[PDB]
Amino acid sequence: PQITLWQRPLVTIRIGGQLKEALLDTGADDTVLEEMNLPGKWKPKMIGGIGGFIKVRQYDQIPVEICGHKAIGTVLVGPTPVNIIGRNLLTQIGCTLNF
Amino acid sequence: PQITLWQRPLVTIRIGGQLKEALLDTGADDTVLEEMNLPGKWKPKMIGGIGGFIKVRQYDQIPVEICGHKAIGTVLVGPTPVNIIGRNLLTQIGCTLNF
Ligand SMILES: OC1(c2ccc(Cl)cc2)CCN(CCCC2(c3ccc(F)cc3)SCCS2)CC1
Ligand SMILES: [Cl-]
Repeated sequence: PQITLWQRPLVTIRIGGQLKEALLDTGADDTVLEEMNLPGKWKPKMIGGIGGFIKVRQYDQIPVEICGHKAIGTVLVGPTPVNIIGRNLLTQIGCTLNF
Repeated sequence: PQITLWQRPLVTIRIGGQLKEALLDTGADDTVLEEMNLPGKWKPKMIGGIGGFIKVRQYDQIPVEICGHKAIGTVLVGPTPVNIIGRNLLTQIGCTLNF
């Protein structure tokens, strides 16, 4: 679909049998989702920001359905203040920026 | 242009006479650029991140060329690691998300 950017680009994602709201973010390398447990083993990952680090868990071949489009990739789960779809899942649904 | 997201969407912008490389970021509401000496009156601003805040200089009707498209808007200037051009200027150049 065409998403203009006057409002935050929030969409629905179905992941782990849950329907959640997430931000399509071209400035994120990785996808970061609010806490939940998924199927599989997880690798600890410590992600950074401005005055520190946050520990998150990395799950690896998770099916996600972003606005009906199925995509498979790595998801990081942890205490994020908003669900963020990073470029790793945006490339999978063939999303481009256009102007 | 139609830009794909396999690599970081970095573009050449022109602001305050100097050329810069910046990240097209749909997740960020604002445009935050590195220290440059912009001519103009400014206000201090705080932008929060992981466990803290950083102070920047808010400038308000700045002309910014982004891949030849001129846009006018607010730019926050300060110790950013990464030059962010967010939604406030992406709407101005007619940038969309499409899939
Ligand atoms: O924009 C920032 C900023 C930039 C400049 C200035 Cl001056 C101030 C603030 C402040 C916000 N962070 C967000 C980190 C993005 C990632 C992440 C998402 C959620 C989460 F809980 C943890 C990490 S997304 C994947 C890895 S980090 C970047 C720099
Ligand atoms: Cl941060």
